[PDB]
Amino acid sequence: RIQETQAELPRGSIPRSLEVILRAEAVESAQAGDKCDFTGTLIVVPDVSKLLSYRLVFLACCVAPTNPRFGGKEQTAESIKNQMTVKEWEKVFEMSQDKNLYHNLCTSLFPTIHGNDEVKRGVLLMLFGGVPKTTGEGTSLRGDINVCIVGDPSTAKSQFLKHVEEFSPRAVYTSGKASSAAGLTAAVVRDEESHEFVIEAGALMLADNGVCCIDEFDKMDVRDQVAIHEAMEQQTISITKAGVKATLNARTSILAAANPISGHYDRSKSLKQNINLSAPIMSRFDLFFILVDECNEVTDYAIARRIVDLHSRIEESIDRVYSLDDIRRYLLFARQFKPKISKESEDFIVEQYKHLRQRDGSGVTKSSWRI
Amino acid sequence: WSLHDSLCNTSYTAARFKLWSVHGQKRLQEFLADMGLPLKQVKQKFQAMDISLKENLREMIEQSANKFGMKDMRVQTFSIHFGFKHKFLASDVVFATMSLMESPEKDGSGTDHFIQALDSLSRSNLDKLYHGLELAKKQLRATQQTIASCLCTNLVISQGPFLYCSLMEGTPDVMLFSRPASLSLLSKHLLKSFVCSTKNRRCKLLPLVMAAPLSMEHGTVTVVGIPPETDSSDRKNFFGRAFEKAAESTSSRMLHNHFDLSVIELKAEDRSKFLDALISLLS
Amino acid sequence: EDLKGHSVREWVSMAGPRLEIHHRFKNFLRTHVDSHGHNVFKERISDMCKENRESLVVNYEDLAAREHVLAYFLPEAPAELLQIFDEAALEVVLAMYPKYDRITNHIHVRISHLPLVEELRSLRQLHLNQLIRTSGVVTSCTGVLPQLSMVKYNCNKCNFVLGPFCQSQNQEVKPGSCPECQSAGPFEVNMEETIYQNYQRIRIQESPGKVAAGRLPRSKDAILLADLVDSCKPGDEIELTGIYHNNYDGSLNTANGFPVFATVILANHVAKKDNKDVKMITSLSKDQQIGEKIFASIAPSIYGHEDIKRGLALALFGGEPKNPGGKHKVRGDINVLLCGDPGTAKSQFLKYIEKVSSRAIFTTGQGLTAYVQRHPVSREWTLEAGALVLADRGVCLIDEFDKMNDQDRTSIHEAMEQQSISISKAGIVTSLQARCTVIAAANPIGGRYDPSLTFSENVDLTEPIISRFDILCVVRDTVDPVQDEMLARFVVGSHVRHHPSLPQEVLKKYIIYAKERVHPKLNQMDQDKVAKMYSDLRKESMATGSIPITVRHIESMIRMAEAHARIHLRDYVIEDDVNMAIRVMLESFIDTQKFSVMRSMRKTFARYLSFRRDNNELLLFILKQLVAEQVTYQRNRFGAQQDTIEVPEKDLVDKARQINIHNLSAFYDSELFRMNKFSHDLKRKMILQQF
Amino acid sequence: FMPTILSRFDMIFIVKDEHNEERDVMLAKHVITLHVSIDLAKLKKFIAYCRVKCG
DNA sequence: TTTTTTTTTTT
Ligand SMILES: Nc1ncnc2c1ncn2[C@@H]1O[C@H](COP(=O)(O)OP(=O)(O)OP(O)(O)=S)[C@@H](O)[C@H]1O
Ligand SMILES: Nc1ncnc2c1ncn2[C@@H]1O[C@H](COP(=O)(O)OP(=O)(O)O)[C@@H](O)[C@H]1O
Ligand SMILES: [Mg+2]
Ligand SMILES: [Zn+2]
Repeated sequence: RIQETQAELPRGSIPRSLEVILRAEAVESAQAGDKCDFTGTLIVVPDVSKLLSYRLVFLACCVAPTNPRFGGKEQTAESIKNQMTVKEWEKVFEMSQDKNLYHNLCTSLFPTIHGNDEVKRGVLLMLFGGVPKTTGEGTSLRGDINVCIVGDPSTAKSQFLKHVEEFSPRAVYTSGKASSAAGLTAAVVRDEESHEFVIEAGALMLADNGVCCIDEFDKMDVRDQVAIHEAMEQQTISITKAGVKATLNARTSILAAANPISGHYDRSKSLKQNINLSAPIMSRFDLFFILVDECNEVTDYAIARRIVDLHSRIEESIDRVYSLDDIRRYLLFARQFKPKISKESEDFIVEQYKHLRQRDGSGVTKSSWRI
Repeated sequence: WSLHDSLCNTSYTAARFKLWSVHGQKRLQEFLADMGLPLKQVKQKFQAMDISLKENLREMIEQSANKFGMKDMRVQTFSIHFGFKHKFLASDVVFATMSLMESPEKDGSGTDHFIQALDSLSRSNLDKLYHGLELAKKQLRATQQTIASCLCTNLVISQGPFLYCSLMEGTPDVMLFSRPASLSLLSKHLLKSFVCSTKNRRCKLLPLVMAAPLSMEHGTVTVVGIPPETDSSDRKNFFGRAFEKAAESTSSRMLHNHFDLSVIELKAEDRSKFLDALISLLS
Repeated sequence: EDLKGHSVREWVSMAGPRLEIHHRFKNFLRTHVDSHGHNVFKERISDMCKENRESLVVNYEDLAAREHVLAYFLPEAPAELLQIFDEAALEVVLAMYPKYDRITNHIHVRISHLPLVEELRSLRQLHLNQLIRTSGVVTSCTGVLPQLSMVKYNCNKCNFVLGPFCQSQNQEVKPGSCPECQSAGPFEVNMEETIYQNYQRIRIQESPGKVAAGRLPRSKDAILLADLVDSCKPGDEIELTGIYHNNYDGSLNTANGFPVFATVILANHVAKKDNKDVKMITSLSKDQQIGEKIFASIAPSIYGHEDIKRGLALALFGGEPKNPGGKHKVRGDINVLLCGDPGTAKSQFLKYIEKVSSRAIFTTGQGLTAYVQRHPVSREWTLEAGALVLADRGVCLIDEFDKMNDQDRTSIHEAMEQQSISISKAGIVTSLQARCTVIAAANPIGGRYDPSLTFSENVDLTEPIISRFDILCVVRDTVDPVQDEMLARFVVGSHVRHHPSLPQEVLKKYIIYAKERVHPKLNQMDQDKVAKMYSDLRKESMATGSIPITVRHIESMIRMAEAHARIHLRDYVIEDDVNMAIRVMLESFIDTQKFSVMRSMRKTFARYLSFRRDNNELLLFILKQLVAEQVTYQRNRFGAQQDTIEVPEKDLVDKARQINIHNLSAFYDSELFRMNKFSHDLKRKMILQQF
Repeated sequence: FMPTILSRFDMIFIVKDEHNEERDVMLAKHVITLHVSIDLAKLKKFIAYCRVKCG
């Protein structure tokens, strides 16, 4: 069953849906959450109980993705380095050899956001992803990083999330007040036709290996922040219900935006008193970006200039290098390496973990969400 | 009994089959399978076994025991019928009487069990016989769990001219054999299992001598002596003289209380003082 | 020629090829030696007949070796080759055992590991009626219902029994009209001549992480017939081998709107894939020092905590569940309750004990008892097992103990001191058994355990529940420089060797062996060796704000008495492991105490009990604190996380005078303190601390 | 504890704990009385007849 | 006789 794509919805309307029927070697091309592009014929179908009433059905014959990131044909570095057209591959190489790359992806991904240079970096490192490992016993280390933002009103929180969700492919966007527990993770629905309880996929599942953008993360209920922690911990989703017993994978990375308790962020308390998340959840993020609206005046000129520029030159004054289509290619390429650690880097890492604990050391200062 | 619990307990097929070592317990399985006896009928009581199996049981068992090295499997005995359901073999009355007279739990003087066993020989007391057949069972299932001890632990010492063994109180069901009369049968079955078990050629022809504790307060044990075992043993024991002369030499404390001479009560401390002089005496 | 121009299904159904195949299989059954000159199907048939099993296994690879033509005919039309092989194996067995007719008169040949292992989602219409090997978890099983096999009716107007029709598993058999009175009507079965056969239906589904990569997991049906039933339980991982057979359903056609048929796997061989000699163990137990060697075999990765390692090892093998002769029903289960601030590998301690143990289960606290459930297949409202009856002899791993609900709390305590549950539910009134050892871990309130209060405050648990636990280990944390490197290096290295570019064999077989072949005894020489401690310690504790060791602690101590009978095979109570039992039963009590009482009771007893410990650890206890406190000083005035802390000597022996050892050089030589990154100087007296 | 829920009863016994070392000898006694492991069985059947025959 | 979502009375 397919549902009307997003860019076609007439304003103020609920999306329609129809049944497509794959009937060949094409039988498991389309999976849930994808944006395929079907090409067949529309047919009518009776009601066989009384064989009247007719209903429309699409009878597809071919199905293919709507916009191939690599136009050859549709999973390692070479399989992809084959489909790279000459200009594509001479551009990806040029970028990979570029110096100061880590400052031309920020300036080219978020071109209309003055400042917060320490948030764009984190968002990028979230998009690229870490190395997912599987211990020999059978457990598994989490490979992708999660990121939460917390700040004063009108500090460009929902703008980072909208940027990420419109740029990235296969990344979903949800608010917190208008969601559920069985809507994020996974549901159970009675199909009376088969008269059986089957599993429905949720937002944390049809965004798999992508990014789930949760806005207003602290408006969700007490029991809806529990199901999300059960998923953020083990990277899986258990189901134990009417007649269903299953364990589903969920390797999404979460980008969440929240608001401090009572409007403003009070800079004389720890974090646990400024936000109303649970205790376990605040441990599963490991990157926080507290934003504050320091009542300054040199910024209040810069931000003003940038906003009025954007509104006066609507499509110009945006001079990013590395056009957005190109970055998707570079990011689909460079996300197939598994870098290793040299012994000197391992020594450096353990020394840094030494130098981080003791800053929290007693006496001189104090910090929040203890290391 | 059932046909299965009586193969595992006769001390003549519990020796050949070596029904104390997992390696040869499958021999019993194969013997049963070679006859077409379901493993579910063989485990049930014999009076309730199906009528289609028991037709020629006493022949299909004698045959399939040639294929295993047991050719003396049919003996010559007698049997009695009283009425509708009363059918005894002359070696069931014996095992029931012999175990009414030697019941372990003692309820008075020495002549309280004698009376109850003399009672169960007249037909007006079939309620004691039919009861003395549940002791004789309980005994036979608590003998193959001792000959299974002294053969999965090797407590048969080859002390020279004769084998030797001894018992421990901590082992369960060892106070049952405390009587100086119910100890001879345990030893005479131990010898039969042993001679079939050991790989030597010397031990297979040496008489056994056994001791088990009698009285903890007086600190004394009981000792027996059984002839060298074989198929055609003349059955002419010779220990009534050996023990006498040994206690005479060592000059220890002994008691030849019974009517047979080969059973003695000995101080727990004069054990070795007696045994060494006996080893030298028999030579 | 054994291959002519017909359909493989209809070639084998012809008389000629049928007889040829029949005779061909016998020659392979009788004559097939395997690398040693052994007629394998001579001993194997025997071992089958010594048990009355009527099921013969035929490894496929050897069939392909000794037979080139049958091992290619087989997975094409297996609904008849597996029927001909039956009559072949019969005539073989009835020759090796001519009386076996009295045992079931029918033989089925299974087939082992076809070379075509497959997935459960890639079954398409190409495989209809073809032998298939798959894999996956089983998630249901009906009860063993009896199904007709050779039905035989009887007419209602003539007292004559109709023909013995056979039952095929797609359509109800249909008798014609009575050939004796032409009384075509509604006949009824004849329960006395009809033959029945067992029957069971299961729902297999794809393995969790194996293939279900980025999609949902599919499932399939399977039908286990006579000998196979109850070969697998919900949760097992199996690997079917069966004809993939379809049949017409009228419902799917009315839902999908197209002619659509249902499919089902008529299983032909089920082989589980799960987890299932002393002469070494003799001397290995007679090492006399197996304690240390086994303690550092559990908790294989997680560093430190050789304290809690001890308690959990005590728990794993257990103790002795003696039955008191006064009808008091003392229990023989050790229950543990961890606790400590977040981030200290509690959950890993649970998960590893899931693996090492046997018949274990697991749960979170955020299903504990049997509950009414509508069966997926049978569609009847049955009763299903909970989570405390699936550990009826093993262990129950509870997680997030705090998050339990009031019903869950009032239900957990009942099973501790009674170990037996009643269910007067909507289903029916029953009383079942539950003998499990509970291994759970709670959390500290306020996000951190703070040892000013008693443990009964930071745990957030009902008070008569903590009494139902034997051990109370408290996990804690502290910023300690020398251990930062120790833990870091470990984690970093565990991230170096995991990515695509006593071992676990002795102790598993050892928990299997030592569970069985020991029965610890109880003498009465220790009966007075303990009371001399109780009479003192009761006063010592009651003097202050605390409740001393009570009877429910003596019970735990006496239970852990035998906890070492399983490791040493000792099984005899001695005044040696009583020094251990009392030591542990106070170890799990001094920690759950107050601020100054957790140290006053230490100054009394930890020096009183004459801890059978290292003489060296008591040396470290001093200078560790003497350098940590000096760092704390040199931070609250300067603030610099200095590189090389410096501490002169004289301080150490001052405090060593209290324990009366005064030994430094024999400890200086000992490498049991170099790892802790210390130093000493003879002419400078400096205990130089690097990191 | 209110003076009223307390007054709902009629008999108050403030139980006392003795920690005396002779009391501790009694405790050492009671230790093995459990370590090892007028009758009630007739006391109950006595009460069952006493309650039901006296006025 | 099961989930899930949404409104209103009740402990
Ligand atoms: N640093 C900034 N640079 C440029 N534009 C900014 C900046 N901060 C805010 N803005 C603009 O001001 C608006 C910020 O609104 P949002 O970011 O949508 O709200 P928010 O940050 O999510 O805060 P609340 O909690 O949700 S009201 C947008 O129109 C941004 O374009
Ligand atoms: N000493 C340690 N050694 C190894 N891993 C550790 C250690 N301490 C913490 N960890 C890490 O912490 C995780 C355990 O967290 P956990 O105890 O489950 O948190 P919580 O108790 O809040 O559920 C493990 O996955 C492990 O990787
Ligand atoms: Mg916002
Ligand atoms: Zn008829």
